[PDB]
Amino acid sequence: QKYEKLEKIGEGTYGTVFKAKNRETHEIVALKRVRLDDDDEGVPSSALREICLLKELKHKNIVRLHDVLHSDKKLTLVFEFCDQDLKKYFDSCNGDLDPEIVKSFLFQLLKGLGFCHSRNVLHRDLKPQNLLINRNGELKLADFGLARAFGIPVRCYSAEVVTLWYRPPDVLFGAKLYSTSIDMWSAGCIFAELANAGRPLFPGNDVDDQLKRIFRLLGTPTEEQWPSMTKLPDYKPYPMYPATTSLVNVVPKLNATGRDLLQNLLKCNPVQRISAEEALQHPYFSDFCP
Amino acid sequence: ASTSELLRCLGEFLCRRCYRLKHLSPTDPVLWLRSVDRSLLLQGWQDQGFITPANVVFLYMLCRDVISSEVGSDHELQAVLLTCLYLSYSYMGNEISYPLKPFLVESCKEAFWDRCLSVINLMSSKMLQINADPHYFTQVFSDLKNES
Ligand SMILES: CN1CCC([C@@](C)(O)c2ccc3cnc(Nc4cc(N5CCOCC5)c(C#N)cc4F)cc3n2)CC1
Ligand SMILES: [Cl-]
Ligand SMILES: [Cl-]
Ligand SMILES: [Cl-]
Ligand SMILES: [Cl-]
Ligand SMILES: [Cl-]
Ligand SMILES: [Cl-]
Ligand SMILES: [Cl-]
Ligand SMILES: [Cl-]
Ligand SMILES: [Cl-]
Ligand SMILES: [Cl-]
Ligand SMILES: [Cl-]
Ligand SMILES: [Cl-]
Ligand SMILES: [Cl-]
Ligand SMILES: [Cl-]
Ligand SMILES: [Cl-]
Ligand SMILES: [Cl-]
Ligand SMILES: [Cl-]
Ligand SMILES: [Cl-]
Ligand SMILES: [Cl-]
Repeated sequence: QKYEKLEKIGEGTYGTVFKAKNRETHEIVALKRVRLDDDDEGVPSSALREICLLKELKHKNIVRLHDVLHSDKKLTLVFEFCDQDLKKYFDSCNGDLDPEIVKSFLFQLLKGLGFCHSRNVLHRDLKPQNLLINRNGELKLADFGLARAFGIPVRCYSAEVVTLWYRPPDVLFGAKLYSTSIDMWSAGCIFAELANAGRPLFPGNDVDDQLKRIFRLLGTPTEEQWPSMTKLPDYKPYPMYPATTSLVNVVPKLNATGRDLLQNLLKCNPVQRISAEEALQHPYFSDFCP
Repeated sequence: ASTSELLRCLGEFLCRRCYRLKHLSPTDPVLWLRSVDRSLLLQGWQDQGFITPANVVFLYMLCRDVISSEVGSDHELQAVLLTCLYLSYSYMGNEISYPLKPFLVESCKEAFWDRCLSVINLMSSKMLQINADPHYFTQVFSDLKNES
């Protein structure tokens, strides 16, 4: 109508994504189409939240919402166009990244995430599909359909947030409340994919299997490490796995500095997880690193 | 700090704001809001009710900057209050996605989606700020109590 569709990018359950051209100014953008008369309703709610948050999250490492159009019983979000996502990029580069790229991608992810948290927003859906990459080597976090503003006192958030593979142990144990630390775990999981074959660090079949794969590698937290754990709503006894299990084979592209950052993101006790701001000041992002 | 008392305040606020509405009761808003919240619970879109003190305060913030004094009918007021509510569900709701049948009271569906995009363009900054800035929440919380 005002834009010219070129090729479909993706076919989500929350909408259809096209690569398009502005007929007026001839610029290439991404288009998300959202139908507005669904007998199985609800889809628009996610779109409105995503809009309300992205209007107040302007940053070079967060996908830009340019405009929103309403026409012919359809809602159309207009994002900047990005060459691909990280999921397709792994399949494209054989899952193998140069160590200096792993640094670039994580740095940009933390900058974007740092902004989101400072602006009082949780992403709650980090994963490679929601990390957009352009040829020039820029990374931008996207998809704020499950994202949420926080600060008002509430009884609880949702425990049914984040794809099982990037969900932190507190939330897997059904924790009612969580802070910004929810996203810093997901970020740790993503770091481990960049640092190996682009394969999920913790690819469990269900909640139980997920928690077994996290403790098997990092160790089952003690009462000292995480006293709150046994009091959590869906807590149950897990085997004590040793904290002696080495990460060197798991993230073989990272040296000691890299591996240190990864462990501060992957603290099971949410209160102990490093913040985006703290992580950007880590030696791994110093101009003094081998 | 009671939901029904804060709902009452909002209903008394809406009656004060919309002078033109001569046969509007401060119970009509309360009824309309509780009808939606009940309807979504008994249809299984949510486990618990949305309408808590903090959410009613959130709704009030939207209402007071969106609902014009020149609302020309009780029907037009419902259409707007429910557009503000739908956006409160969408922004503060625990469940990911809520339907719009219970919220829709206009034949013209196009007119509703246009109101959503207006209210968002106006309030999106304040919708985030009431969370981000605890002082601003308290200011709005007080103002609501001072509307009875
Ligand atoms: C799961 N979630 C779904 C929603 C989506 C959305 C709407 O929020 C959104 C935002 C902004 C976007 C910017 N850019 C893109 N370009 C892409 C272009 C691709 N092309 C490769 C070359 O050949 C044609 C297809 C491919 C692939 N493959 C992936 C792309 F992400 C897509 C965006 N999507 C976010 C992700
Ligand atoms: Cl798909
Ligand atoms: Cl802004
Ligand atoms: Cl662009
Ligand atoms: Cl650009
Ligand atoms: Cl760059
Ligand atoms: Cl998704
Ligand atoms: Cl809270
Ligand atoms: Cl906890
Ligand atoms: Cl641990
Ligand atoms: Cl800490
Ligand atoms: Cl309280
Ligand atoms: Cl009541
Ligand atoms: Cl009274
Ligand atoms: Cl009248
Ligand atoms: Cl009721
Ligand atoms: Cl449900
Ligand atoms: Cl006015
Ligand atoms: Cl109705
Ligand atoms: Cl229509």
